[PDB]
Amino acid sequence: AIRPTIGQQMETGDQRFGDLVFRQLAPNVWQHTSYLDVPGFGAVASNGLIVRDGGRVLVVDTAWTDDQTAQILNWIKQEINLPVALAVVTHAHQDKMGGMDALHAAGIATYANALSNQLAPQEGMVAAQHSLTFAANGWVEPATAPNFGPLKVFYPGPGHTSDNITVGIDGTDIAFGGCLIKDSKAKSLGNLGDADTEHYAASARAFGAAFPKASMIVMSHSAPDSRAAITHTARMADKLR
Ligand SMILES: CC1(C)S[C@H]([C@H](NC(=O)[C@H](N)c2ccccc2)C(=O)O)N[C@H]1C(=O)O
Repeated sequence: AIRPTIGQQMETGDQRFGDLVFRQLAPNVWQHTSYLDVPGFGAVASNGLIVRDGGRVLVVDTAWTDDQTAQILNWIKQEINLPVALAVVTHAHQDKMGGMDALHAAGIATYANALSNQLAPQEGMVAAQHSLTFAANGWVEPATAPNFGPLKVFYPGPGHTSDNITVGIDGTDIAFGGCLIKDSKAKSLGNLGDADTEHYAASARAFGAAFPKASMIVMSHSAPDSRAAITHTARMADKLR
């Protein structure tokens, strides 16, 4: 088993595949988990999603690296055997966009916040091939997110980064907060180096209001949690201002 220094541990319901871990969350949704080995510190887990939508699959976030992201595509090929139509990546940091080149080599259409694509070169990332844009209330402009099936993309405002986006899975009670949301038992909001400490609390709450009936909150570095992940994150963020 993989025992990361940071990130959730393995429990019943987890499938080890190569260097990665997969967990079924719903009949059509799986969480992918990949691990960055930090020398002298140990492994840091990062989570994303895989969603089946009829005869195709949709991905949220890459793994940390190209090779790990290729392993995600191999797991999808083995376990689902349907083509990946597109991937949405949730901001320009390594845990979310480190594996773009693997997606592109596979011919998968990639989407990110226009701002994430603009920041990518400055963050040592490769931009997605398509840019999402957002309304004044945070909802994605639908013309920029064609054929997204159940993925409902919401920009909650600046928080963990200025470009962080979130994704609800329509037809389920699952919503994905990425690195913006930490779990209900977290001590810290994680890396605040690129964070907006003034607006973080409002952005966390806006995510909760965007998906008000999501009962399972998925996030980058903990196991899926209740809505208390959202409220606890917001309460921690209240202390930043
Ligand atoms: C788990 C993290 C504390 S690190 C990760 C991200 N950092 C990276 O992807 C870095 N490339 C990195 C550097 C050193 C060690 C691990 C990751 C960030 O800055 O938000 N997301 C952070 C977070 O979600 O709070």
